[PDB]
Amino acid sequence: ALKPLKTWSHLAGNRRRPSEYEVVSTNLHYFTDNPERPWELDSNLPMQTWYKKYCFDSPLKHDDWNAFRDPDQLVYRTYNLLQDGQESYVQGLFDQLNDRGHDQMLTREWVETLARFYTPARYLFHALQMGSVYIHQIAPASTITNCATYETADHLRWLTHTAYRTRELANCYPDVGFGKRERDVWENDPAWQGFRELIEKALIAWDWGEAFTAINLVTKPAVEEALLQQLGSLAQSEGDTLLGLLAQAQKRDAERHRRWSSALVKMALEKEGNREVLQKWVAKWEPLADKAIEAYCSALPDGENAIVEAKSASRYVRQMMG
Amino acid sequence: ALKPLKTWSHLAGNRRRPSEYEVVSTNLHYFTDNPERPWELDSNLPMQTWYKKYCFDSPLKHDDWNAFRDPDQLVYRTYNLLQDGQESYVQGLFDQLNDRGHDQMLTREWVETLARFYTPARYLFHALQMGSVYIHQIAPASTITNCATYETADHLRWLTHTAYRTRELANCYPDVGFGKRERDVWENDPAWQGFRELIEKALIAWDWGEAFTAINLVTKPAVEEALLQQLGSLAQSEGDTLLGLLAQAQKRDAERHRRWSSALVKMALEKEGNREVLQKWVAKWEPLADKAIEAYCSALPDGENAIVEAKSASRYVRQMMG
Amino acid sequence: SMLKREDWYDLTRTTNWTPKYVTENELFPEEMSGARGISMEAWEKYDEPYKITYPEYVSIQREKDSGAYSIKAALERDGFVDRADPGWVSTMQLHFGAIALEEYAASTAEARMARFAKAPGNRNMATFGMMDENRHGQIQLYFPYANVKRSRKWDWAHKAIHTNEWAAIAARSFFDDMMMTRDSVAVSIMLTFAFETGFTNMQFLGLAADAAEAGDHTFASLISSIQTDESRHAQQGGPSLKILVENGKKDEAQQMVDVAIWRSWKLFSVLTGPIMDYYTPLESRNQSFKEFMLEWIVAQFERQLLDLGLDKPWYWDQFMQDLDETHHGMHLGVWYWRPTVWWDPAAGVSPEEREWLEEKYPGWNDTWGQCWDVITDNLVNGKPELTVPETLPTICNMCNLPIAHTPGNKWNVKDYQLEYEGRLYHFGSEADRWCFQIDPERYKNHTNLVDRFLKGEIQPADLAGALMYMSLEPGVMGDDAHDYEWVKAYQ
Amino acid sequence: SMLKREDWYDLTRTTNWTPKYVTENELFPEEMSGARGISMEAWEKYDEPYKITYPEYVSIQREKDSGAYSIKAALERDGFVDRADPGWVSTMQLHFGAIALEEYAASTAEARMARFAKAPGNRNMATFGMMDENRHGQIQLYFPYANVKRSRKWDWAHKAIHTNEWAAIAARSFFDDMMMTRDSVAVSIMLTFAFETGFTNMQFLGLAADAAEAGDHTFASLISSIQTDESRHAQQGGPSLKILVENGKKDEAQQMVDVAIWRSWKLFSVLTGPIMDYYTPLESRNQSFKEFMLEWIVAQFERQLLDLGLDKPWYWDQFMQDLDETHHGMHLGVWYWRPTVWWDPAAGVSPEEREWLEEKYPGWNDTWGQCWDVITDNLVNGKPELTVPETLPTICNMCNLPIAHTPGNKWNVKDYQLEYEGRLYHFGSEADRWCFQIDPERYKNHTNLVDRFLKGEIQPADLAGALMYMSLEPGVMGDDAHDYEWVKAYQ
Amino acid sequence: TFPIMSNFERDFVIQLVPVDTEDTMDQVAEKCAYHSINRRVHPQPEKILRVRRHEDGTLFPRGMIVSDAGLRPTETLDIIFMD
Amino acid sequence: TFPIMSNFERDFVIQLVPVDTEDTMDQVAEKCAYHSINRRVHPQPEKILRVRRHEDGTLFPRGMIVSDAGLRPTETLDIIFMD
Ligand SMILES: [Fe+3]
Ligand SMILES: [Fe+3]
Ligand SMILES: [Fe+3]
Ligand SMILES: [Fe+3]
Repeated sequence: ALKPLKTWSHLAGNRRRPSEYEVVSTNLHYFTDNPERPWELDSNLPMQTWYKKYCFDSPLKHDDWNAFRDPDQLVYRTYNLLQDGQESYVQGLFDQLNDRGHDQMLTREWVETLARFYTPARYLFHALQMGSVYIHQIAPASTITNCATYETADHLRWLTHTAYRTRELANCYPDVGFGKRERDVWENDPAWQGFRELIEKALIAWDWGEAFTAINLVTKPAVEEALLQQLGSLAQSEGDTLLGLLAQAQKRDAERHRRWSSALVKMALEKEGNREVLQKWVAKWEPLADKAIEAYCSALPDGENAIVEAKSASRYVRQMMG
Repeated sequence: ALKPLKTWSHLAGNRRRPSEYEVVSTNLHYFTDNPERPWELDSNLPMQTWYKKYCFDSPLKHDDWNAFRDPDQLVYRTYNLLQDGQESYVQGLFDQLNDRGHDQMLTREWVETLARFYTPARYLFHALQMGSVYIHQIAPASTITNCATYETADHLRWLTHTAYRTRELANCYPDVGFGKRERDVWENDPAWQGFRELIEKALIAWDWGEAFTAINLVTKPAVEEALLQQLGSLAQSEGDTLLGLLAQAQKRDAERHRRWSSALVKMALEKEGNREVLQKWVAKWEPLADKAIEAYCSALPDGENAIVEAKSASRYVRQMMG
Repeated sequence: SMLKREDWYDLTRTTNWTPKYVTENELFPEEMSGARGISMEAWEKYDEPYKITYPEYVSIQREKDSGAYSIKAALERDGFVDRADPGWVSTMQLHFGAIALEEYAASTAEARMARFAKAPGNRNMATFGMMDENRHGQIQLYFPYANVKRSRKWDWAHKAIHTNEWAAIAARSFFDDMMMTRDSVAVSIMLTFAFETGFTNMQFLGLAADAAEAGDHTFASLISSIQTDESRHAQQGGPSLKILVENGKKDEAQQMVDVAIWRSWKLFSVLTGPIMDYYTPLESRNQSFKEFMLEWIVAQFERQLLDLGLDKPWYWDQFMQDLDETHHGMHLGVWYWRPTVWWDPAAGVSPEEREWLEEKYPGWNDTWGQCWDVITDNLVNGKPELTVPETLPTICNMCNLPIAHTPGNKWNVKDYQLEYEGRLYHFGSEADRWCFQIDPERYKNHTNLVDRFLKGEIQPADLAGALMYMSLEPGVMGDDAHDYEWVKAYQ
Repeated sequence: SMLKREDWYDLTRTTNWTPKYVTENELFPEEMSGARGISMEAWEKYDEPYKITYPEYVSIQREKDSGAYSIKAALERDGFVDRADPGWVSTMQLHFGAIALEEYAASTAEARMARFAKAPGNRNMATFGMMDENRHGQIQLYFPYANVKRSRKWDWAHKAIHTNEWAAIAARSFFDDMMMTRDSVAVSIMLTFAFETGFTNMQFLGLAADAAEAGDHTFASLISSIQTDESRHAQQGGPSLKILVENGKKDEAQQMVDVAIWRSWKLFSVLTGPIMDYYTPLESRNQSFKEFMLEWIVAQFERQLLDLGLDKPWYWDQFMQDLDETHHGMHLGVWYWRPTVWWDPAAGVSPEEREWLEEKYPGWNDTWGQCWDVITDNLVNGKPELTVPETLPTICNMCNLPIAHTPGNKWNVKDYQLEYEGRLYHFGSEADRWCFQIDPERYKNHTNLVDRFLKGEIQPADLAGALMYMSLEPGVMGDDAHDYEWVKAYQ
Repeated sequence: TFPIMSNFERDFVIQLVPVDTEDTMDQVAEKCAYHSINRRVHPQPEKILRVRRHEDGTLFPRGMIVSDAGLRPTETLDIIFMD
Repeated sequence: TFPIMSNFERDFVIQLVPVDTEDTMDQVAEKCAYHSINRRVHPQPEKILRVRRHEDGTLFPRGMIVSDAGLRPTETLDIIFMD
């Protein structure tokens, strides 16, 4: 008879006793058990073909993607603990700054900058939410999928902050069109057309490794540097302490996403040929990210400097990954 | 045989089913069962005399002080839920503003104002902690005692914020004497002598009703208006966004203390003669509170206006209670 | 001050825009989105009845796990599992093996809708659904993990869906068809409306009650916590169905609901039916599986369908009839083929249980009871070897379950065979065959365990070879839960 | 970034200053502060070993209550209390009645130190202590409240300490002397060092284990949660004692520790001893009360005292001896006078229990067993009326407990009487009388229940009048826990 | 060697039963009976086991051999008690 | 009417027993016995119950009356088996 083990059979012989993270996160996708027929149905269905083409046939290769480990080791339980603390902070800021009358003290000129450069970000953050939830469903290992799960939740969190503040702004300045105008700004304003082109194209990159590169390695650092870093700094200097703080709070999530993205690239570099595969995708997407930063930041106050700093900070993210 | 009840015998016949607040808070002091011998020992011990003189013989009178109910209905469980949310907020501010480099951006002149007018408040807040924990132990009803319990914890919370920030300031500006000089400032600076005289005298007012009036009705609104309201406003205008926010966060506790203080005065006014008893104590203590506000606020920037506003805001607290 | 949710909630789902740099069909590929020629504008009519925002979510769900993990830690050294009724132990082993990794795969099915639904309210609710199934897959691993040192059968909480054991294949067959290989709108209908709203929402209420009744407060607290998450995401198919019906697609919608409810029923008849009528100790049986189905499932379906403008599936009357039969067959099949599962099936045919069965199902003793008579005589007469099989049952090519039905004095076992492109397929019911015929390219070249055996894929091609192919070895292979203790009543 | 606690912690207790507008003796009255001529500067040497700051406190304690209240809510409908061993039910009823309002009064004893201690680290730790006892008093009301509809005896969780029932008087006598009527420094020593560190910290560990063993996971989770709070505040007397010893006050310190440990012991001998040796079912008895005392209490005391530079109390050897005796008397007294308590005492003298008692206490059957022999014969022979009393026992004027000791073949019951200012006092031990003589003005004019009876204060002056004076009526008056089921073993 | 599916009278389940292309219907019923009679179905020795094609109800004579029956691999056959 | 405390031989507890100032020691022992013999102590009819002052061990003669014993109210008395 088979004797009881101390841990799951797939973790037996790990020396050190498995963490909660390993116990609940590892080796959970079963579609990868049978690469010739991922799903338990006829092998020629559109979804079987989708997964063979975009998961199994990706040029980004590893023989054991299940070995991947999130450096933050997030699980659902620890995600909600962490983010309930961070939301107590943000929701306190919202509550106490409204108290306060913070929005009433912003200048007319800044209020107009918010309508153009801040509130339309509900589209861009939702497009990131969609981007990362696509990575979720096509990644080849449950531990890679879970990083994308919690990142998706974060992008929804950013959308939600932006939705809330947009209402608070509309209440304070009902003549500006906060809440009503953002779609037309996102669709028609030159400042947003670099980003919108970038994210619309990135959203149809179906190969899991390309999706990861386009969204996490290229688009996100450009979005985060333009919209959190440069706009947040500008907010602070313009008297908008709420947005200055909000953007820094959101950047903590962005730093987390970069940490797992960096761990994954690290793992990919264990195999010959992967760096070149990643550098080629970076070289395809990088020029659209430039266009994005250029169009958005050039339109801000002290625009040219914003462009230069957004560009090197985002390139630096990839540089530090090799 | 005595049949089982739906609630505690002392609450039986309340129409509506008792709240958790009523179940765990009411009618818990047993020293009041035998006013001639409060404690289960010889009736002439110093503590028996202390309680007969300072609880039982107080001129502030009611036939059922156990009927008192905290308007916020706090119990230990709901206190810790509430304050863990508020501390997630304050601790986030501390964490994110340090990140940030907030303290590095304050002017030399403001830094000196902090050393004089902010950090020595660790003494004053601890003196309030002592004040309210004395009310705890001499109040005649457990529901009055519990309001003083949670208020004591709040004053400890304010001391703790001040201790933390004092260290952070000393780290940023090691030549100022943050952490080292506050005792000499509290003991010797004219700006603090109104407050120190007020609180040292108030700390020896042993009658429960006088202690309540001196600490909660007179001293606290003066402390809160000088140190949270006027200094916090000044902080904000001087670039110190942390202290501006910290003081507003602390004021939320102060507003809670005023809410239960107001409920208690309300209850006291049900009995003839109590208003006059309370107005006489207010008239004894009010001039020392004036001296306090005068000495502290006159020494601040735009000092004379601070005095006028601190004075009417604190008087207004008592006015709205009748 | 804070705004009221209702004042800003809509801005969270004002997220559709008109693509320019790519086309709409490129951004939302029809095989993934299933928008069915209904415009982006008409999908925006989607309005979920239960609303939740991120801050509320993380706060409520933090408290849920604080509670459930607290209960678990408090009760852990008590070792209840070691003194639990062995039919209860087997119920848990079955539950965890069948469900833990399918809960986790459901987060991918939610991710499908989150990316590909044209209804922005659906994309956000699916992001919360994706989170919820993440929770469910994780907590339903963390909980059984406590027991790994008690028995290798607890390893199957993780291992099962990675095997070719026949119940695992039957579970992947169901989930892969309902939720993993369908477009976003079909997933909203087949998974969230038909399966989650339709079956598991009430099933989990029942299961938590059974757990508490068994004295298992850890598992009762687990299941009851998971259950409170269900409606937040199970609500997503109702709105999709409304849009299909209001636009020109009521027949498409009817057909998806018909397929999904039938396949759900088949899974339920093997995973839940036997548990209620045979594994749960007699004195703990609140109602029969048939009674549970009529009170808590079937009526609710008719109500939902009526309100949506849909019809009762064509097979409804037959389905009602099968409540007297199907699960008795799935039980007898699982007990008879017990070494082929990873839990110990409870026979559940003592005199006392048999009179309970007779009341709940008049006719039982003279149909089902006949086979059980023979089995009981062999065990009484020292021929246990005739109570385990020496062949494979015929497996349905739709649901991947044995074709079984009323035996004994009202014998009514039928095979709804189909010859299609030169292959002969077998089906356990008229509805099963129909699910195939309405979409044969979805199932055509799939092979069940029997098909594989006959094709040469299981080697050695014998029963022992079949067990190894299914990853089963002594220590996990099932046997009678009560170690034949019930035989002593018959001598 | 955040600082490390250690970098700023001291500033939280840098809070002493030199008063100017009032004098130091006015601000810290000696009857309240107990600084004993030791300077403010020397009290500032006080350094608590376990440190905690407000933010940590609220966060950890929020999680504690989330857990404990979660366990309670999960297990509530299970109604365990209705099928619990009735000695277990009685253990809980006794626990709650004796302790809930004394926990709450302990927050006042903590408030005493918070206001009046000259050591600033003591004032802050006492503010956290004041909070902790607030929790304890509240949660130990919320929990039994669940049961009020089961029996009026559960009302006594709130009512008991408001009555003149003799065990209530004995509890207030103890708590009022140790913690409510002493200066801050004496409270730190008598309450936190001698009683909390010395007894309840380990008692609660034991009690939570017993609860779990009884199948009561709600009460096990309650008690185990409360227990984790204890050391945060129980630590406060150790530092006070160090300062008294290092300054000129070792004898004062020794005398407070001697009184406090003796009074604690007496309370423990009636509230805990009988529970372990007689109410807990035999097969659940891990060790004897004497064994528990030697392993977990007595050794730890000697260790603490040695490390502090103090001596074993003068009565230590006698105390060791009394571990064989005192609680057997308190049990027999409580069972014999059972209508005078609000729980049902468990006799605990079956043949099987009596052989357990004989092993744990050689000599039991021929001393204690003698009285129990007579009782058992009367119950066997239909004379139950001779198993309840028709008079009051003599009550000790220190501990307010019956004067009782070894009966039967080694009869050794003694009264350590004292005539003082024209009144004759009675004492159950040499130590009890000594606690009186070292401080007679603290106890002189107190009257125990017997004193009151004899003075005319209990009217009608008969047993029925005494019951009414004690607020006891049928429905709460105690009787045998197992309804004399154990008598059937003797016929 | 030829796979059929046996639907045995009074049993509850259809089962896979390999038969030989040279078997008579009588020898097929024997092979089937092995997996049902005394398992789950009581003997009926007053009766003769017959073979009919499940799909259309066609009765095969006792002596007819599998080779001549026109069966599809895996065809379902009822095995019924007759006289 | 006079309160004493009875410490009865072989009992485990001292008890309050009202006696009369006119009682003999014999009648005091009777009054005490009522609360101990057949309660908790077995009879000893080969023996005579005597009264001694607990504090100093002074034996009172059987016929001596309470009035003459020089007792403090509530005095503890041992009630012992003798011959
Ligand atoms: Fe789920
Ligand atoms: Fe679900
Ligand atoms: Fe406590
Ligand atoms: Fe304590």
